[PDB]
Parts: sequence; structure tokens; C-alpha cells
Amino acid sequence: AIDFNDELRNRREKLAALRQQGVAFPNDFRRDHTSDQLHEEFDAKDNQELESLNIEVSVAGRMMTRRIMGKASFVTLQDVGGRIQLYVARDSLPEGVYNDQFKKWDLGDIIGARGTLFKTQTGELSIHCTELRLLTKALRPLPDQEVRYRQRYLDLIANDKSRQTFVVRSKILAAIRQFMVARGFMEVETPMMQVIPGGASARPFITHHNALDLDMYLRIAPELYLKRLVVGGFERVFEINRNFRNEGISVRHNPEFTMMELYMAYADYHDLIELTESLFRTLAQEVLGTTKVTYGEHVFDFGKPFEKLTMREAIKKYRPETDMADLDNFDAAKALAESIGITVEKSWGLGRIVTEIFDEVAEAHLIQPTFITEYPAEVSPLARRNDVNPEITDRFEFFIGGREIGNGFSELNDAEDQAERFQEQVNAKAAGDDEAMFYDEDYVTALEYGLPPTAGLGIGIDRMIMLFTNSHTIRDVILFPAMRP
Amino acid sequence: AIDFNDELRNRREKLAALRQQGVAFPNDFRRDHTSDQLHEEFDAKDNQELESLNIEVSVAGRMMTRRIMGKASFVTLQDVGGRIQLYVARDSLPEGVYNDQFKKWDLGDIIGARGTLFKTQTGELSIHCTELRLLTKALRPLPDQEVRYRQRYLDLIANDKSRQTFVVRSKILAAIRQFMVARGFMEVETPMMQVIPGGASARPFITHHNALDLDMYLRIAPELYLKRLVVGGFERVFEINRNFRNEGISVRHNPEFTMMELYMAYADYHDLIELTESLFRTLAQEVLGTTKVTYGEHVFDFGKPFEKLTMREAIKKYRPETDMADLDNFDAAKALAESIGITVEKSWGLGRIVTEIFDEVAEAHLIQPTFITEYPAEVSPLARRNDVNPEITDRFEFFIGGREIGNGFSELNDAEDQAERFQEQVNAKAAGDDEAMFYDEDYVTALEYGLPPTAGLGIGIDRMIMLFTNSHTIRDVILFPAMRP
Ligand SMILES: NCCCC[C@H](N)C(=O)OP(=O)(O)OC[C@H]1O[C@@H](n2cnc3c(N)ncnc32)[C@H](O)[C@@H]1O
Ligand SMILES: NCCCC[C@H](N)C(=O)OP(=O)(O)OC[C@H]1O[C@@H](n2cnc3c(N)ncnc32)[C@H](O)[C@@H]1O
Ligand SMILES: [Mg+2]
Ligand SMILES: [Mg+2]
Ligand SMILES: [Mg+2]
Ligand SMILES: [Mg+2]
Repeated sequence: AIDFNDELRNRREKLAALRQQGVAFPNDFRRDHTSDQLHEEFDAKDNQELESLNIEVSVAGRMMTRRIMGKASFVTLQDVGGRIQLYVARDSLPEGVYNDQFKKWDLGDIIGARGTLFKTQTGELSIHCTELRLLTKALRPLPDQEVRYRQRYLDLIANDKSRQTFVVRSKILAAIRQFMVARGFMEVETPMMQVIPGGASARPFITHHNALDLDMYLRIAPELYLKRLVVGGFERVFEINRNFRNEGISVRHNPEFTMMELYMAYADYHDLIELTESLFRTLAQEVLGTTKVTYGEHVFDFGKPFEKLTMREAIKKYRPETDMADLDNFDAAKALAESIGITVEKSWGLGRIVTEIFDEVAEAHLIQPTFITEYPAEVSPLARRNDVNPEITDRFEFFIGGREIGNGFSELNDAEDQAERFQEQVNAKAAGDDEAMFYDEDYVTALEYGLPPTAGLGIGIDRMIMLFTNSHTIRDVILFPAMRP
Repeated sequence: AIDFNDELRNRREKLAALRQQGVAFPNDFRRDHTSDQLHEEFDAKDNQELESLNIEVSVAGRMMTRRIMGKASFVTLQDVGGRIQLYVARDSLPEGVYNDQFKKWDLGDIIGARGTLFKTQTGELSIHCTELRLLTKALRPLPDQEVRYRQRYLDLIANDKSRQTFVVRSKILAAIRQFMVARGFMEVETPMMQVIPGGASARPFITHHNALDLDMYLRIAPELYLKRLVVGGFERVFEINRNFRNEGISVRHNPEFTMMELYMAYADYHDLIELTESLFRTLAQEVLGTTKVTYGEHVFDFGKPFEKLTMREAIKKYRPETDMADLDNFDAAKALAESIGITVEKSWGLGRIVTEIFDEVAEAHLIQPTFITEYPAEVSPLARRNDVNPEITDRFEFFIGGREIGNGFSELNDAEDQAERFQEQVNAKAAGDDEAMFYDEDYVTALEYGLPPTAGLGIGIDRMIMLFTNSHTIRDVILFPAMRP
């Protein structure tokens, strides 16, 4: 109870003393190795080899553990690469350092050491220090379960599993880029501030540009800009960045999240299906070392094709007692939708009701990688219309672990059609749909100049990261998740 | 005048006819080569070689030019890789395609072709088409000078110099990542929505999260979060992404811009100076093929060290008649500052006035790569204090072409100091400074756990891109610059 305040007081007092000696917070010590480097290169060498090699190195990091055994101590130093042992002895360090300094430091203190590599009796790689310094005094001792999110640095200091998750996140993003670039895609940066937000259906965040006394929105999706670039000739473009949606936080939703949108001209959604499957197989193989990924109580084989069902097949499969004819009648569908708990809004049409039914009925059940095709036109204002059935579009979404991971389709490059669909979206917003799209005249204009047949795909990067790190909340894969005040 | 409307009407009529024949906008044609690929691989081969090689390829792109010479025509097809010639002959294509289709198409129309490679009499690489299709009908004919920005797709279709600039932008970003990763830096993604914006001095954009009924700000800088990660153990982190500042548009300012922030523990600003110099030399060499870069009427030698001056030396050098003692007296400095047109705000202190003087006096003159050191503490709330002179911090900024390209310093890891500086910033905001920082208690807390000595650097990526593409307005290096309504 009070022992914590004694720790705080003790640290402030030790700092006070440092301040009296000179500059309390230096910036002079330089290391030449991180723990991981030392282990990779020297773990396989026995004390004999290391003795003759007589290799001196310099490291720096947090003092995680310290066992003072008189004239000698053993310390665990933790740096960006992991942990390495330090052998701190009174007679190995400059006169007085051991007793007048080292013993006065505290766990959590950032220290720097220079010494010779050797292996302990236990066979561990250790550094027999010849120099040791206190670089940063930690004023607080080393660390609900929401603390991990409110103070992610504490979580990173304490849990190696958490660190590994974020390190893997970086590996995945770098691997996606390498994968995309390998396919001739060029990464671009489109606006995140837009006067007319679009490219998706979501409530946007609105802000105001004082200089132009202009109200603007954080983008909910870069889609409309990326397709403008395809019209401009950048036929293989992709963007991996934030998108913002003024919607509530959840185990799969963060107000700001990372999405990858990619567009390749002269391709349709089938090409995107192949790309998605190869992307996941590549990432699993590349990042995890295997195509079979364990997630919760499941195992996803990214080495086998994703399952593929039309939206209706998924509805029928997960609610077998459904009279499929009900999805063809607005009243029947509205009734069905309502019977299962969906509040049917005045603005919704049959296509929207059917999609909502699909959401309620099947989504949570798509545990194994699944592609859901034949999305109704009503809910796909930017998707190419299907040649045989105008009421649906050449669009799909894919799910893994019961969550939507991506959304892709053959793009709508029919300007007149696009204009009309934007009008419907405007009507819908007038009819109450707060997520309906804004009319984007310049976008239509761009299509009038000619957009090559194209296939676009958006993938929720955070959700994707969850599947590769066995995380069951988006909060575990975003360094600083949105937290409630 | 009316000729444009005749073009529009003609295109709509041709489309109408396509609609009558079936699906006007297909998505079926697939290419296997882009123009650049064909040129790289076959430009060096004469018609003899190509004849015997009898290589068939498929391309797709915009019909830029068409010369109908009776039973044969010559077309310039432009795709993501550039341009390639098409030899379109009546008897080389399926019956009727040439006359009933090809001749009816219009420049700007997206077409696809499949044919054998050969070289024209002029020695140009061309494709003797055997199949040719209209993929997308262009309803508008091929394209103030602000149009390039309002309809960047038109600019990209029309000007290859503009395309090359953006292609180079992508190359530069990819090269920065490769450079950073080569140095063990890990790329992270920190929030772009923050309840307490910080890390810089700027008027932020504010928005509202309905779900949490919480007012939030678009980040002006990720600095405070990146340093939290360093405390957490990610000792070499960097982020390259948007930052938003509610400030006016300029030839060097966009409300949203790309900045790279990097932090490496156990390093000081001198280490950042080396990193910056190597980064520019590497990028020039790597991306431009030479370390000497032509920019406007100048040539920057990124193969030679940047010039380095303290802020005062730059002031003295560019306003030689300045009595340097004036910078040591608030009243004298205020007078000096005002005498040169700077409106000195009530909140400003000596350090701020001196910095403003430097800005007015020297900034525009730093044409050749220059590092400006010794920034006053008052204007550097997050920078490590200098050991000898507490009134200045171990901070620098670097300029090229008379514009600030980067800002870096040894980081302030003295929690108590940081808290006090935040208080001063709060006082300043209370005294009228609309750009002063907010107090960030959690940030201070993070520092209390111990931030290793660190050196951080922020570089304006867009401004950097300008120097490598001879662009003289930021508007030329951002695909969709903020435009006035
Ligand atoms: N032209 C083809 C379509 C391209 C993508 C489309 N413009 C688009 O925006 O498509 P959406 O489906 O809107 O979103 C894409 C994916 O983003 C994830 N996602 C969406 N909201 C999210 C949130 N709040 N938190 C975390 N992740 C979230 C999902 O994986 C989604 O599939
Ligand atoms: N701890 C070390 C400091 C790290 C960087 C610091 N947090 C930072 O934010 O530092 P600033 O200096 O605020 O901005 C960095 C660079 O951004 C560019 N810039 C700033 N505003 C811009 C605008 N409106 N348009 C385009 N570019 C702009 C500049 O190159 C600047 O140097
Ligand atoms: Mg959603
Ligand atoms: Mg969706
Ligand atoms: Mg500025
Ligand atoms: Mg600055």
C-alpha cells in the first residue's frame, strides 16, 4: 500500500542527488549491439570460444532484474531486441561505480554497459561489464485490464507477447508492401481530409478549416481518389493508411483504423479473389513460417482456397428454415428481417434488407476464410453491375474468424450509372440514412473521362493482423486503441 | 466553342449505341504487358529479330492518338508504363472490327489490343494488332492552371512530367523505408485522432466523436506517442504519415501533409545530423542516380556535408548590421523584431522573439542544405536542454531551397522538466498563444517510467519530394492538394 509511495519518494530522492552531481539526464552513452544480435551471433558458442574471442560489446536498456550477491551481481537488461545478462562485479568496474552507483540504481532504470561476452555456468550468454552507467532514472517502479491500452508503454515493457504482436504487425505491413510492389502496384497518398467524403457508407468525423472557413470530413475511405488516379493512368495503385468513421468502439472497431485499398485496371473481382488468397498464403508463410494459422480454437489453412458462397447461400446455410422466396419480396424480407431482430429503416430497400439479414444470420459463422459474393446493387453504389442480374453487383467480401476482413469488386466505370446511384444515395440520406453517400460530381466527371475496367479491394489491416497474432480484440493489435474517457 | 459540345454529344451517342448492342462497359479483356515492359525488353531488337521471335502480347490503355490512313491506322496507346504504338489494319483484325468499331472510337477511349511485336520503318516498337477492343468509352475528350490540381487525373493523363514526379514520390518513400529499416528502425502507426494534441506547435483541426460524445483533434504530430513507444522498448521507431494543421495553404503548406518522425534511443542530435545527410545522399544517389541535384537555378550537392550554423550565426550572417547584444535583451529584441516587421505577441519571450527574428532574417536564404542549431528552450518544449547553456536546447532544423525540411533534437527525458515546460506552454496559451501545447499528464507519466536518452527527427516528406523533383510548390508533389472552394 504505502510501499509504492516509498518507492516513488526513494526514486525522487535518488534523482535529487543526481541533480546535485551534475547533469542528471545525460545523452552520451552509445551501444553497438542489441540483445537479439548478441544471441543470434553468440548463443551457439561455449565459454571456451567466447573466452578466446574476447569480444567486447556495448548495450543499453532497462534494468529488469538485479540480484546483488555481495561483490558481484547479476542483471537482466532488456532492450529493443529482448534480454541479455550482465555480470556486474565491484572489481571489474571503475573504483566506486559498483558501490556508489550501481547498488543505488533501481529496477526500471535505463542503464548502459560495456563488457566482454562469456557464458554463465547455466550456459547463458552474459556480458562481464567493465563499464556500467545509469542513463535514465526511472521515477516509477516497473509495472482493470484496460491499463494495457491506457498505458501501452507499460504493457510493452511488461509483456513480451504484446511486443511480439506489434513487431509482427510491422512485419505484416512490410510484407504486404513487398507483396503489392512485387505485383507492380504503386503506393500513393490521397487526402484524409475531404470536402465530400465517400468510398464507403459510414458516419464521418467532421471538422473545420479556419483558413478557408470550410467544413471538412476525415475520410471514411480513399476509394474515390484512388479510382481518379486509375483514370489518370496509375493503373495499379494501393494505399495503406488510416480511415476514420464516427462510429462506436468495439472488439473489431476503432474510430480510426488502417485499411489497404488497391486497384488494378483490366481485372475483375475474380482477380481480387486470387490476390487475396495469395496475399494470405504469402503472409502466413512469410511471417508465421506456415500456412496453417492457429486462431482461438481454430486453425485456418491459408494454403487451401477460401470457401465461397453467394450471400443467399450463406443465409440459407445458416438459417436453413428460411423460405428463400422471402428475399425476393420486400414485405416478406422486411418481416423476415424484423423477425430476427433487425430494425428495418424507412430508407432500406429489398437489397439492403437482404444484406442486413445476411449480416445477422451468417456473418458470425464465417469462421474459416470465406468469400461472400453477389452483393445487392443497393448496398454497392460503386460496384460494377452484374451482366446477368442487374440487381446484384460483381462484389464480394471475405470473412475469417466471423469478422469481415475485406471488401472488393469489379469497379463501376459507367459514369451515367454512377451518377444515378449517387442520386439514390442522396435520396436515401434524405430518407434518413445517415451513412448514405454524398453526391460527388467531380468523381462522376472523372469517370466521364474514362476509367478502365478495374477491380478494387479494401482490406482491414488491423483485423487482418488479429488473425496472424491470435488476437481476439482489435484493441490488441493497435498500439493506442481509442479508449473511453 | 460549340465543337466541344459536339464532341460530348457524339460520345454520348456512340455510348447509346454500345448500350443497344449489349453490355456497354465490359470487364473481360486482360493484358500481359505494359508499354515500359515491352520497351525495356524489345527496344534493342531490330525488325529482323522481332520477326523471327514472333512474340504476341496484350496491352490496354488510353487511345492517345490515331491516324487513319485508309485500310491501316497508327495508334499511340498510353498505359501505366508509358506509350506503345499499335498498327491497326482492316485485314489484320476480325471482319468488321476495323470499320464497324475501331474507326468509331475516340481519342481518350480505353482500348485493349493483342498483336505481334515488330519495329516500324522509323524504328519504333509497335504491335501489329490481331485483336482490338473498346474497353471504356470516354465521354469527355482528352484534356487557370489550377485545373491540374482540381482534376489531377487530367494532369496525369496529359503531362508525363507530372506523372514522373509522383512516380518518383513513390520511389522516394519506398527508399526512405528501405533506408530506415536497414538501420533497424521499425515502422509503427500511432493515433491520428487525439484528445490532447501535441508534439508540435500548431492550430489543430478539431472534430467530435459522437459515440463517446468526445471532442477530439487530428494530430499535428505523432511525437508524444512515438516517444511513449521508446519508453515501451521500441527503441528505433519511425512513422511516415499525415499530420494535420489548421493553418492556411501556401507554396510550402498543405493542411494535411506527410511527415516522417523517427526516434533512436542512445543517440543525440549529432547522430540525427549524420542520418539526415546519409538519407539525402542515399536518396539522391538511389533515386536520381547522382548526388548533385538540380533545383531551380541551384544545384545541391548531397555528396557534401550540409552547412551548419547556430541560429545566431545565421541571423548575423544575413542581417550583418545586427547588434547581436540585442538578442540578449528582451526589449532590444522586441524592438529589433518589430523593426523588421515581426508582430511580437504578448505571450512571446526572448527565445521566441529571437527565433522569429531568425525566421524573418535567415530562413529564406538557406538555399544550400543547412543545419541550424541552438534553438531557444522557449520554442522547444520537448527538446533536451543544452548542458552548458540552459536557455537553448540540443535541437536543430535543416533547410534546403530556403524552406524548413526537418526538425530534430536530443529528446527531453527529464519528466520534471517536461512537466514544467508544459506548464509554460499552458501559460502561453492562456496568454494568447493559440499554438502553445496542451498539458499532457500521461506523457509526463510515461517519462517518469523512464525514457532512454533519445534523438528524434521529423522531416516534411512533401517538402523533401520537391527538392528531388524540381517542384517549386508543394502543390506539385501532393496528388490532391487542398484547393480553395
Ligand atoms: N472498390 C472496392 C472497395 C474498396 C474498399 C471500400 N472502399 C471500403 O471502404 O469497404 P469497407 O467495408 O467500408 O471497409 C474496408 C474494411 O475496413 C475494415 N473496417 C471497417 N470499419 C472498421 C473499423 N471501425 N475498425 C476496424 N476496421 C474497420 C473492415 O475489415 C472492412 O472490410
Ligand atoms: N522530437 C523531434 C521533432 C520531431 C518533429 C516535430 N515533432 C515536428 O512536428 O516538427 P515541425 O517543424 O512542426 O514539423 C516537421 C516538418 O513538417 C513540415 N511541415 C510542417 N507544416 C507543414 C505543412 N503545413 N505542409 C507541409 N509540410 C509541413 C516541415 O518540413 C517541418 O520541418
Ligand atoms: Mg461496419
Ligand atoms: Mg462492408
Ligand atoms: Mg510552419
Ligand atoms: Mg518548426
